[PDB]
Amino acid sequence: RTTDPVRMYM
Amino acid sequence: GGLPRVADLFEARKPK
Amino acid sequence: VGRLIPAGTGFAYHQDRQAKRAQEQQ
Amino acid sequence: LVPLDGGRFATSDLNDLYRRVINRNNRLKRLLELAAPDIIVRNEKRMLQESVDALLDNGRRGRAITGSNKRPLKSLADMIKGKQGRFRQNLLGKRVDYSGRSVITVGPYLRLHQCGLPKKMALELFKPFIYSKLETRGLATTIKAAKKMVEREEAVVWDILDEVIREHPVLLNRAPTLHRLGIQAFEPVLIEGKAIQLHPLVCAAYNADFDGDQMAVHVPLTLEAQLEARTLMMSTNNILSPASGDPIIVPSQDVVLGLYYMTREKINAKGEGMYLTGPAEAEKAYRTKTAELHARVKVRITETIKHENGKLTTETKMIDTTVGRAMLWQIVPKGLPYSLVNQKLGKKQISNLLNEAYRKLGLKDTVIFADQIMYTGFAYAALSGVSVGIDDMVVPAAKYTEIAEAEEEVREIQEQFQSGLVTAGERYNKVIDIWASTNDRVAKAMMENLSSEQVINRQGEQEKQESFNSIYMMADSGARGSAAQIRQLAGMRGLMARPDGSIIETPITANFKEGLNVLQYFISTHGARKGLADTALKTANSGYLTRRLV
Amino acid sequence: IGDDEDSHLGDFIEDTTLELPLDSATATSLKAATRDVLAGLTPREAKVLRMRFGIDMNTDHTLEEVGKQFDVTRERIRQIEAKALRKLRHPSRSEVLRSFL
Amino acid sequence: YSYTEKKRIRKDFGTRPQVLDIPYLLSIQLDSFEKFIEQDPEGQYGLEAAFRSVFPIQSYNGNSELQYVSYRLGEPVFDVKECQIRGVTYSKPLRVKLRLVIFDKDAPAGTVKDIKEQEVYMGEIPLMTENGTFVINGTERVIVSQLHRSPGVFFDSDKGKTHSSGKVLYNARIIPYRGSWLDFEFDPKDNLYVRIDRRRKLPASIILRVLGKTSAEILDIFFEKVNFEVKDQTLMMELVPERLRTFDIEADGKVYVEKGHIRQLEKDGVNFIEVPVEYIVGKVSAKDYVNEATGELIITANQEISLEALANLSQAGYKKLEVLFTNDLDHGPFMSETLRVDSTTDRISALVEIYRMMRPGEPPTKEAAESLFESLFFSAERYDLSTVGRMKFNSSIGREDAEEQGTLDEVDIIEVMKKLISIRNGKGEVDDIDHLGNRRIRSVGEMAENQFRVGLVRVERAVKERLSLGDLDNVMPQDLINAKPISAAVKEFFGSSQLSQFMDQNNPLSEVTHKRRISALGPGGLTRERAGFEVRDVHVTHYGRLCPIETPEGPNIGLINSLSAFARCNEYGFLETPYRRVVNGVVTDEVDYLSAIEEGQFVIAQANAKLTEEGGFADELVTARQKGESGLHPREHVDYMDVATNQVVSIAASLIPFLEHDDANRALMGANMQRQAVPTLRSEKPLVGTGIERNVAVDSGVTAVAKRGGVIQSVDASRIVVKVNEEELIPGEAGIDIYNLTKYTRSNQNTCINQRPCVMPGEPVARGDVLADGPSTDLGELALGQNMRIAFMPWNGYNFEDSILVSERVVQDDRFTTIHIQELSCVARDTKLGAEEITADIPNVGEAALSKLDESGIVYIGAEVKGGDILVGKVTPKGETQLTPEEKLLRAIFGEKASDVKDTSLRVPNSVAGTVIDVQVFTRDGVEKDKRALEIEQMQLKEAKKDLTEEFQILEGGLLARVRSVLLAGGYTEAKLSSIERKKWLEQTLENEELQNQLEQLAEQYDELKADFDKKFEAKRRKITQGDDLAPGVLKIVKVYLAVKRRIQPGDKMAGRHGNKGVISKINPVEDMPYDENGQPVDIVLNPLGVPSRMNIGQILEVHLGLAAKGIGDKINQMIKEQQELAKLREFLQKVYDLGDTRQRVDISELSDEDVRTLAHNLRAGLPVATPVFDGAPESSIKAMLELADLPASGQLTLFDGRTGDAFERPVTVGYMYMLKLNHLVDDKMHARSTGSYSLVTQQPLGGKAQFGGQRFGEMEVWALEAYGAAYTLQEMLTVKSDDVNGRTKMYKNIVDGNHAMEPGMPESFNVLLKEIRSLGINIELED
Ligand SMILES: [Mg+2]
Repeated sequence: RTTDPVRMYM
Repeated sequence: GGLPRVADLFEARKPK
Repeated sequence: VGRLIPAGTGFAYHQDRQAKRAQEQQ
Repeated sequence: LVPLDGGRFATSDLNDLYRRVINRNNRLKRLLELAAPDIIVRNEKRMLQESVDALLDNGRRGRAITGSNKRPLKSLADMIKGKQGRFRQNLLGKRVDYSGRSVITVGPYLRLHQCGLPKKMALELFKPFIYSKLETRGLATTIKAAKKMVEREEAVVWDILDEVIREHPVLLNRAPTLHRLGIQAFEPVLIEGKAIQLHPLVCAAYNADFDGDQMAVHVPLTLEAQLEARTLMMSTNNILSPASGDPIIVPSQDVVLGLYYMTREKINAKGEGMYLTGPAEAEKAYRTKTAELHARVKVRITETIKHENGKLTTETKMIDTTVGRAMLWQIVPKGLPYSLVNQKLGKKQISNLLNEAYRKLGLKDTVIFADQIMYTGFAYAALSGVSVGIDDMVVPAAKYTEIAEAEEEVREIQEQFQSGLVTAGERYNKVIDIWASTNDRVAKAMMENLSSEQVINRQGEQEKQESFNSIYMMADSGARGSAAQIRQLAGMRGLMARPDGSIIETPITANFKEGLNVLQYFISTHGARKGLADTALKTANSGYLTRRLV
Repeated sequence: IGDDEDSHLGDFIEDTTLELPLDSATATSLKAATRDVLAGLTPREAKVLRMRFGIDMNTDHTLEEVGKQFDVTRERIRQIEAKALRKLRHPSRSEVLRSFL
Repeated sequence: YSYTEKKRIRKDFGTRPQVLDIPYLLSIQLDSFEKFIEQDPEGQYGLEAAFRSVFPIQSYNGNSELQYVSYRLGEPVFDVKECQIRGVTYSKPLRVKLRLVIFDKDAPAGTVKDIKEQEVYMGEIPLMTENGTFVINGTERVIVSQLHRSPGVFFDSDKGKTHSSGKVLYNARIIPYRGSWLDFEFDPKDNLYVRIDRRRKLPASIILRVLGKTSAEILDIFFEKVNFEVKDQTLMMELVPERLRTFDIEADGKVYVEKGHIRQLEKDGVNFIEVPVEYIVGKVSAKDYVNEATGELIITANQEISLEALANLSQAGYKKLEVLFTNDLDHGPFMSETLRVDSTTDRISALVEIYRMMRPGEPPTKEAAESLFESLFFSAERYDLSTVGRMKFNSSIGREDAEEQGTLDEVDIIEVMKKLISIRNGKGEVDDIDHLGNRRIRSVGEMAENQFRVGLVRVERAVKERLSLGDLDNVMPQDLINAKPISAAVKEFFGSSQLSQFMDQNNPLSEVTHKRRISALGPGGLTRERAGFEVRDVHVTHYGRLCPIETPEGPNIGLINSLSAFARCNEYGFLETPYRRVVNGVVTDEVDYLSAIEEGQFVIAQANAKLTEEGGFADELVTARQKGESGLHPREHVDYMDVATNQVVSIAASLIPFLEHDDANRALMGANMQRQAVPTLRSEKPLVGTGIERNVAVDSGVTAVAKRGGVIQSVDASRIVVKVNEEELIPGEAGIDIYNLTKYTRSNQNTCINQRPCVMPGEPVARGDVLADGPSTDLGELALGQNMRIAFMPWNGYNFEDSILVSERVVQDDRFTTIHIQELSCVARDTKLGAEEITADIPNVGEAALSKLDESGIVYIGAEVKGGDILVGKVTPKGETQLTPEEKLLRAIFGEKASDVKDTSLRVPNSVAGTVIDVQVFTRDGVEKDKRALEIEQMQLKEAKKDLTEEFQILEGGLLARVRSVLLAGGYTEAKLSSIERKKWLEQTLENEELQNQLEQLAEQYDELKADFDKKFEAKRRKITQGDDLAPGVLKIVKVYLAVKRRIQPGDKMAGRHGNKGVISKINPVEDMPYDENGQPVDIVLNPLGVPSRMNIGQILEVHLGLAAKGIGDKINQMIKEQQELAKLREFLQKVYDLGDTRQRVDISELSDEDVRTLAHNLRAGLPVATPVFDGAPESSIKAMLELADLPASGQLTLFDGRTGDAFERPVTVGYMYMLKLNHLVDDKMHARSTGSYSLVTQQPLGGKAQFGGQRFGEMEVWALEAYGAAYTLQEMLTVKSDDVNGRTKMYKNIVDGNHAMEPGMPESFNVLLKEIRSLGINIELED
């Protein structure tokens, strides 16, 4: 649903 | 009305 | 690639090479 | 990564991307050496993948990585692709040595294969050739001495330059190069100045006018390139349009005006009815003020026809003509009929003359004929003294009456609209119709008043003559102008359109001689801005279409 | 660069490490002139100068290797090179070489 | 008449009197910057608004807060001239008083434990000069106003060009000054959908639910309810009469039509009706129905009603049921449909969906979602619908409250949604986006305020962070504020913004036009490529606000506009134009400034309307415009009139004579190239003008205008000293005014800025009089070009196309010779090998090139230098360099070997010859000053000492004259005062206390007249003596100024004011020019063929008028030469000035004899005439003028060919036209290159004349060569001319040795491509 690795890390 | 017509003619554009 | 175009004065040149190609490929 | 002036360094974004990749790879190796928790290792692997993707193609995977300029870093894909990429900026098009650029002027004395080149500009372009010839004749022992002499600008250097460019063709190119006629080969002639002198007859080929235009010049170096320029790209060979086959060196403006003025006919002119032995005697009469250029005379013409099979038949006969027509026949090459010159010569007539000369005689005769036509046209346009004045714009006396009639019946139909007999759309349509009709009537009246005059002939009666008005002569000859522009100058400007396209009911009932008021000028600007913007965008559209076709 | 958007700074950086073609042509002319001038000498001194300066050879040589081929000692090589330099300073055969300074 | 204009009175051909003078042209900049800087007690504009918007800064915990008190601007370190010379920004320090109140933790919150007040330095704010310019980094810049979309809500539609069918789709956009954008659009399925920040689209009911609105509340707000009760066992609809106007109608006494007007039966009026059951089947419910016994929901809000539902409601005992109204024409079910598609059922789920739309791929929490919504639109920190935006919003939705709020709310959003629904239904219209009532002007003040607020937020985050921590016992508020972010923000705005542009300084007109320019580009605006036709078009609201003529011709057409002559910006930033009120049928001279929204309602007549002696309109039906449409209107229906005939055209367009006779296309070019004229040696007035030249010359600031009236005391080529009048002295003032003139100063375009005095010693001057004429100015009138005799004829093809044939006399008299000042710099820096030194010991350079250099190595002042001459001799240390064996042999043969330092000296560019006029040496602090530096320092100190001494001498002469007068109040013999020596006056002795106290204070003041002047001189010594702050690594900078005289030559671009531009083709001899019967040759011959096709007739009229003007001048000259009586001269002048029925009444009775002689002397070179635009001279007036000058009425003379002497067969239009020399010179455009520098990566020739680069052989050229079949030429261009490193060297050697043959190789660009493709992990290889 998202592509930003930062959001996945959080 | 002429240049776009030529462009679609050479691009084999499908009419609506 | 900076070679002669196969049009006009380069045409014969390119033609020559193709001939040699076939003749070597024999 | 090279130093700039002042200690600053210039770097490519590829360095930053590679540094990111290396740092993340080393961090991944260190984490794997530390037996890291899995989550940190997965995060590092994601970062490594993102760095590699950004290095290969930035912005495709997600948010584009930006540097200290708040602007995305340029990757390898961006470096090889795009309008600014390697393919289109450095491979299919390049900046070249042995090239120059200068503003262009008009040389009316030049031949069709000659172009005026500045001496300093040629000195900079042809420098190695000057060195070679300065050593060959022993004027300079080594290349350093030759360079010193060239820098000091000695007279023998100028003689060497003149010998160098004697038969060396040079390439002239004007941007944009829409067709292949935009690059041509000429023989340089050294001139004192800084502007390139260009033959007028190639201007239509170049789409060039002398209002600040600049042209680039290139020097073919090898013998093959010089012979290619001489044989294929020379201006004397490119006189037919590759798109249609029609001549492209047809005269325009002053040449057409002069040939038109000299070939006109006047009633009761000085020297009328005289008998002349030929074109030479016609010229002699003209220079002696015996007869005018437009005097009806009878001239003995020796006329040779070259038939299709090659038969050359010469017939000498007396033809009713004018002095100017015979003087123009003095330059017409042998092999053409006199009927081509025995008429008033507009742009179409001169184009037909050149086309017939090409089809029946060849290329050399056509080139010489075109040069002579341009010379004669310029000379007799200068001798004509044609000038534009405020009295040349004659507004017909019927314009005011027609305007009053149109306004009156507009009032009548407005009254009809208040009665409900017709709707608003019908009223709009018929108002537009009547305004178009009134514009047509005013244009016809103005054209009739401008096209004719009454003169006194030999017998004393009044005879009908075509007018010698400067604006009418300019329009009729085809040099510059048309019926519509004369209509705007001396008749009505007509109905104009709103920005969306709808036509305003009230038209501009004033021309440019009387002058418009504020509202009419604003309405005119409405369409002028549209035209300018349409030209600006259609240029890019045509460029893209041409690129795709090529 | 400036207020433009299609121009970049990287298009305004020169290649200062390149050799101008005028410099290369001057080097070729100097080689030819040096060969011509050395041809106006006896083979002994001409080859002594050639080997002492590395002309048309890979490496420069000290006095000892120059002496060894002639079997002569170092001091004779030194005065041979001195004689060659004195002879080549005469303006009868040094005008062409002066233009390179 | 003023003294400066009485010297040369320009005849006015206008007929309409002016009721409003043209205002100051640079008000748009000065007013905005005054708003920015001047303190606002109300705190709504400028720095105060930003301070109160950011401050007070509150800590998160609550320990302390930082609040704003006041601000002030310090004194500048340097003035404008020193800032320009040094190369520093002209600015003022900003000092802000801040206090840091500390709260008490033990005490309840809100107790002020301590207060610490300090002034904090918050950066340097750049200052606007008196002329509306900025001095940034030593150069003059102009900030262009921006035309941007006004904040608020705009309703627009797709015009049926998106969906397959027509389906005109409507959208509404809420755009704030800062914050997120809110979009409400329709879909092809008739559903209201919402977007935030232009992301994925959702049903519009979500935004309603997130405000706590039930579906029943939504239906109540957006729908009208019809009620259906059960009365007497019958169905009972509450009848509303307006609704009725397919079944049988009840009320049997008044039965209506059955299953087949309304008002007649409705006249009686009933409140009852009965309908069939089927009428309820198709309706949808309005409220939720609950049964207490069952405890369930029988029918939900917004549900289709069925027979079973009706039965269930019947059994429940409910009798009243209300359903929503729905039609196909006036009322629509859109809201019900978007409620149906929407899956949300509560506020929490709506917040969750909004959070998923905002932040995808993140777990949604209630607190997070709640925060996101609150911030996106209801937070003043992240949302700001400013005062203009709020006003537009309230006008759009008709809301008369919350005028001071800048955050959206319930009422705003629901009103916007309702108005969009109404627009779809049919009630209401979409907004025009090109309408000037929807576009706003944003000037320097607003942009500077925004950037200052950005910097203040940057410092506010760090201030908050430090306040959170509690160690504030020994912390002062100046330790919390870092001024570097604020300085960075303002410097970025003033130096790197797209709208902060290099000033156009070719001539005063260019300056004025650049200061009055509006750009639709820039931040928050359009882009060149993405701009469409609509925004580039001329709108009907541009009348009197934006010039429809003046705009760039090219990609920037329509995107850059010019302010109209009388246009103004109101307090909200909307353009407004003046109009005259029409009261009781007469045109009152009262002026009302109207904007487009106010302009639309009224009917406005034009200035060309005829007027009677009583002030009313003459003809019954006058021409006017209403709602942007022109037409004919009754006299009594006119509400306003135009104030001037030049109200719609800008200044440059207003300077074109006979503009009404020229096409808009050519008027555009005329206006554009009037800004490209280059000043000449001798400024000459235009014979034919418009009368606006004085306004431009005065308001540009190039001229020296007298601040106070008086008598000129001293005039010199560089200084004017004026003795102020007795009525305009400030008490206790010197009484003199000093004007130092600018002499030969470089402009931004390498032109010459020179001020020449136009007053003589003893000449009376009033306030506003012109004392010195700047560049392109003649006696206070704008003078861009020269008056040249013009013959309209073809001349042997030398005027072919647009070419211009110019006589040699034009070159001889230097009529178009221009001075160009060029600046060159030599920077000696510090390198690794050593420090670069400036000296005269230049290796490998003879004494010939050192003649013009001094001991210090800098060229002398006044030295004539040509190309290649050394100006500054610089040597840089060089590392060891390896030598070829042949070079070693050469060095051994001739022992010359001196290569310790390398010559890199400043040399004059090639083809440039000029005189060195100025040398400036900048030395870093701590570096030894060379002898030339001390020489210039001594010259500057001597100049300062002499200037201060002279200024003090003149001012003390004036003040001692005042002293003298104070004594003359009584009157005595000052010969006794002079009997005692001047200094000995202070040696006098008085015993009387009355006299002695006088002497005491006089001595105490005379000795104090030394301390202040010594302080001023010491400050000047500090400024010259101190070192210069250069860039790191820079030791010394030497700047050399070269003055180049450029004469006219073939290739130079010359043009008039009517768009007729051209390039000079030949400089013909005088004997080959056409000449008249009197033997006067023409100087320029123009082609007539360019007049009719481009339809610029205003030139011909100008030509005729010019002829008449010169003729009259010649007559005046004759009258002066024959020494005729002054009475005849007065009679002739009165006859000249009385021609036509003009508004101008110049009578000579009150002109004195000396004034008459001066006027006649100024009219020798021709009588200036003014033809206002759209109020110019008719043809009859021109003919009368020609008849006065004894010239043909047709303006055509009989000319003779100078080469043969034969008269031309037709008369030729001969006259005088004002021609300009544009800044497109062939000297700066001629370039040629054989071999030079090459690119670092592509190994290709560089680009540009500055880099000695080559021309580009683009794709089209390659196509042309391929079409020709020229394979070998194409290969030459591709390989051996561009990027074959070995091939091009081999070609150079081969050409040098005669063998014109090439050995083509592989271009380096293809190798770079190969390496790049291999770097992309793709194997590309050349098979053999
Ligand atoms: Mg042009």
